[PDB]
Amino acid sequence: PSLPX
Amino acid sequence: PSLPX
Amino acid sequence: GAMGSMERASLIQKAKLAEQAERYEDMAAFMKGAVEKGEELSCEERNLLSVAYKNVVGGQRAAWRVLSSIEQKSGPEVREYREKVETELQGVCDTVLGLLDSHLIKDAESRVFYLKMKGDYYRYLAEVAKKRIIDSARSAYQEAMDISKKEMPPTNPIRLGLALNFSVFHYEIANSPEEAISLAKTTFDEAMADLHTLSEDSYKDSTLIMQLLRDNLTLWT
Amino acid sequence: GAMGSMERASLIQKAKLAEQAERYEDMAAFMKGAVEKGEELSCEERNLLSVAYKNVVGGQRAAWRVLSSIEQKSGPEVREYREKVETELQGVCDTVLGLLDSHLIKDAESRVFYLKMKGDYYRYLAEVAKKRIIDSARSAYQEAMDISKKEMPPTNPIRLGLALNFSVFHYEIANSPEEAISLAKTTFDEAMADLHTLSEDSYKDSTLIMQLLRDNLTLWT
Ligand SMILES: *N1CCC[C@H]1C(c1ccccc1)c1ccccc1
Ligand SMILES: *N1CCC[C@H]1C(c1ccccc1)c1ccccc1
Ligand SMILES: [Ca+2]
Ligand SMILES: [Ca+2]
Ligand SMILES: [Cl-]
Ligand SMILES: [Cl-]
Ligand code: NA
Ligand code: NA
Repeated sequence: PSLPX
Repeated sequence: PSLPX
Repeated sequence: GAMGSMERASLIQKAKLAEQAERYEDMAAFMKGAVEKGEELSCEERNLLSVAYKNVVGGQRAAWRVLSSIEQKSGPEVREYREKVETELQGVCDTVLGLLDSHLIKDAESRVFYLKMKGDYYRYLAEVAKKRIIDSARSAYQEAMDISKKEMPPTNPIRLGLALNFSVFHYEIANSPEEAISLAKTTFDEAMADLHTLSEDSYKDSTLIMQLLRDNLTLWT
Repeated sequence: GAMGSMERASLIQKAKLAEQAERYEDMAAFMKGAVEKGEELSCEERNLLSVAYKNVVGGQRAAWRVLSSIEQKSGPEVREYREKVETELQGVCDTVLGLLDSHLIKDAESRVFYLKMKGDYYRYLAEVAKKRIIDSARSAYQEAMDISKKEMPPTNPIRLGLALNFSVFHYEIANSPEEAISLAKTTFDEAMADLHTLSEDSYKDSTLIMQLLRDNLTLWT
């Protein structure tokens, strides 16, 4: 669940 | 709008 | 061939893994290797070959339509990049048509399946072209129609799918909406008239395609 | 370079067309060519480079996770194809890290931006590895944290995004959920405490990332 884009 | 797959 | 050293069964196995991973380029390469082993494809394997390559060119066609749309609204950058995508798309179509002619086109259903494919990928080449291409698509579609009407029941999904794509050819390519409508209506009407010919192992695909035929008829009228 | 003959401005232009067409491989190649012209990237260009490559490796990571999952459930076919995808993924990460070290890593925000990238792509290599990789990721993340805390406001989206990905590093990679929680909470709490530092030209990204920090805190507790 990291930075989306 | 052709055959999907 | 890049897949020449791999066993046929392992190529089929990896084509299925690539499908699960949505790696359709890899999937297409594995199936090409399987075809190049020189043996006929089963029904399941035919679908894998279709799934693989139709997804590859599908993404290229969608990209081409975007770039073409930008190009019509209008430096040489847009044209150049559109040409780049166009050339790559034509390469995949040439590959598929090469497999069909060299290995696959030679069972009525299988013969119709591959002739339908040939019409599709000539149709995709015609979308970016010419006419030397359209007549090749029509000839493939028409030959596939002749076989299906003689050899396969009116609800058979390969027969139905062929007619749907052939009707789309008439409408979008040939600019012949009248032939597209009559064919789509005849196909649907004859499927309903002999609805009892649905097969226990394919009725879901038949009904799916019958609905898609109706959907297009709704739009075209 | 494959893009050596093309003008920098045309490469940027085509990177934007590729983005519109969802051709992220082409987009990444165009931006690599732009970086190799040797000039600094603007804020807009940095985002294009990030968008391009993160989408490429994203698809490879998703494919790798699928194949790895199949492999754990379990012929050599699954391992072999998983290794194929793994090697390709490592190649893209090596390319990005090569660009960062050779051209981009040398403005506080830009320095943090590229050091964050380095931590991300070392983190992606660690997901498939080792520790010689994790310490490289931590060192990049930590150095980026030091700069952001001294030079950038607590609501700055690059600072916030760095902390979010660094907290994910602590949680998923280092298996240190305590450092991941304290960092994510400190980052969020300090953003709210100085909420007045939101910028007219980036507040949408700040609030987006603040919410993503809260979302992860909700899961981790
Ligand atoms: N995804 C799209 C824009 C860049 C990237 C992140 C990001 C990269 C580097 C530093 C901070 C954030 C992002 C995600 C959402 C909104 C803005 C930026
Ligand atoms: N798309 C997935 C399966 C093959 C392809 C079509 C099709 C190909 C060849 C002949 C007839 C149809 C398709 C689409 C939906 C349901 C079944 C088959
Ligand atoms: Ca009847
Ligand atoms: Ca305050
Ligand atoms: Cl180009
Ligand atoms: Cl493999
Ligand atoms: Na061989
Ligand atoms: Na040059």
